[PDB]
Amino acid sequence: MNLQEYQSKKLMSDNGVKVQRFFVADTANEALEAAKRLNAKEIVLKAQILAGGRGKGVFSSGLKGGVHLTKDPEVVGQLAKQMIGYNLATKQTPKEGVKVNKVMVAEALDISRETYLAILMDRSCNGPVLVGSPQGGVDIEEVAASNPELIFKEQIDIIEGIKDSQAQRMAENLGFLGPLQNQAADQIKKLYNLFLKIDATQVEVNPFGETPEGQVVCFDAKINFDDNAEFRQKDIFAMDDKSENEPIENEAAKYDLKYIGLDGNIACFVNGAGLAMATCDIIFLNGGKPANFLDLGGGVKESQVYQAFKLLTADPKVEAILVNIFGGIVNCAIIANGITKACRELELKVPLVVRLEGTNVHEAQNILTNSGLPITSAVDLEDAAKKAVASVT
Amino acid sequence: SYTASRKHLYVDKNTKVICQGFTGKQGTFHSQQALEYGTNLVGGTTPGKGGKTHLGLPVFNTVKEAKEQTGATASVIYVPPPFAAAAINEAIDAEVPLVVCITEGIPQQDMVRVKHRLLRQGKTRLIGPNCPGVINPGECKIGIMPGHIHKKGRIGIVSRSGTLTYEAVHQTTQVGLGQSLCVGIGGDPFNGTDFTDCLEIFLNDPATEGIILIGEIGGNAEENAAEFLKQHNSGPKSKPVVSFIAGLTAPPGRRMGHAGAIIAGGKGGAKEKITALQSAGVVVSMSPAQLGTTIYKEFEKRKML
Ligand SMILES: [Cl-]
Repeated sequence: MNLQEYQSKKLMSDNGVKVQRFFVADTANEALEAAKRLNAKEIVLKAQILAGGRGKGVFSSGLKGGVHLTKDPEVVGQLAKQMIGYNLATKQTPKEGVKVNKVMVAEALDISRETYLAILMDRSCNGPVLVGSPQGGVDIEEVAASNPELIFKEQIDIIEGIKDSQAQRMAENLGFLGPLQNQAADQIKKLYNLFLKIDATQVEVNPFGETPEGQVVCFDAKINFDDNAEFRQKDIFAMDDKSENEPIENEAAKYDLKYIGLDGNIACFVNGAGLAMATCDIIFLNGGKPANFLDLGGGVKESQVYQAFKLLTADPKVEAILVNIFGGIVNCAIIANGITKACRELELKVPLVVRLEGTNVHEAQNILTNSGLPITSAVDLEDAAKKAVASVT
Repeated sequence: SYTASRKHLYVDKNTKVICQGFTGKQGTFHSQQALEYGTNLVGGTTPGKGGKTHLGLPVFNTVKEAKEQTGATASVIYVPPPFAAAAINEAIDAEVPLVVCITEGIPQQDMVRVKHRLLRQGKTRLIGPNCPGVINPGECKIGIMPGHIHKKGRIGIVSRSGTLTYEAVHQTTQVGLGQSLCVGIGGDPFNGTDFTDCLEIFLNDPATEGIILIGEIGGNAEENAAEFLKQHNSGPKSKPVVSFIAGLTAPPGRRMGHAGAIIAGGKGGAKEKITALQSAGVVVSMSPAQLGTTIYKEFEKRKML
């Protein structure tokens, strides 16, 4: 689940978090009008895509850069025309780039102080953690390696809430002074509360700064949502478009299939996330290149064995399939039947190596073995992997 | 205090079990399996069904009542995500010694609040959520794992996954070895029991002569365990530890099925965990198919077979 800059900045502003004033626009004229109506000394036009790196990006129109500053509303309309409906590639997008359908027109504010401030649940601490640094504008991992003493932490007690004194102490360590310290401390309490409210696993503000004119502003920010809180975060999840998600992945999710594409050519189909990762792994250890991680989950319906397959075959790059299922509960001959039924109805034409373990394995490899579809049976996981690799050599 | 309850992890023939979310699809199905396996399921709970009966056993509205009326020393939870943390919290307040939460999907924020409470008390031991449970081969099964593939033996097994663990267990049996006890601590980032919790029990369990630790990417539990073994499983009597860490081929920044299996901001990588464990004397099987053979060789090498 990801939100576009305009969506998250709105969500933040709606919760008392100070952010730049902005308009969103679908066309260049709307962008020109946005800029006029903004009525600001200076304006920033920013292509709206999920991938980071926009500022150092390029558009398929010829325009260099996804983020631009100007005072002339006119230039904003012109620049917008070179962005809308074009593709923007950055260091974080794929080759062909990503379609831009919207741009943000916002008041560009000057920045006197740049600081880092995030809230996340640290797995090490058990409980919310406030992480800040006076050295903002920079990749946090970096500041940690460079100047680890410039990193400040406040362990928040989830049951009490963040204390005024924690917000103040952090506000002061970030470098804020006088009334700005009180503002920063407040923005911080508000960011923490927003963090709890939308079920974020993390809210990262960078730069968390101040204008020469006296305002503490969250200039840019990134929010990660906890997928398990979706049933209580409907509205926020509805704003997820998925337009930037790998196609096979949206398709797989449609069937409660957890698919993660890799670039290899041997595809996997497994039940159990640990076993899935391990299968992608054992394939690699035997000189193969896994094409994907796919965890069928547990409630494996025939229809899902079907879609699971439909999604691996449809992939041009797939040259073989390693199915690794540990039966336990259900007995393998059943599983084997659904595998055959789907592969038949799909006319699977790529070789399939099937590793079935659990109950009735013998018969199940018979039911499999009685088919005449490019299905091959493996005795153990190492055998399965070696066979899938032999298959594409 | 919380660490005191570690002992509750060692379920046995005398452990009596109750099921929260007892009348549901999952709880009913798995209580049937527990009964046929031999587990001591004596009762269960469901909201608004106190008084009724289910699977030939009494059903209560509250855990407090069932704990009281049945003498249960353990609870297993199949309560759906929106109410599963509530369920854990209730069994804690009723001071059930052992609470196994199977339920996948509990919001992380909910688990962080449950933990605050959990770590400040010592009656209740929590395993999970998003875990398959615990099993003492032949004596007691709490959770969704296939009991029949398990055989009582000498390998304590602790793991962050489900099916991957069954693979492991099967492998030990294909070389005639056994499990003394198996704990699936699950795949969530905030849970009630980690690797260190189980290793402690394994190190002090004379029935456990070897240990298999199965981990994956994400978090720092594997590194913490590495740290605990360097510290506590060194010496003329250390026990052999074999491990497999899944996710070597996993791409960064993606949740790989389990909510907690993610490599973020340079942390959680599989190789750093392998390297850490190796430094603690853990014999890492680079391949998930060789955990059985690897631990067999370790015993073989100590003439422990
Ligand atoms: Cl209940």
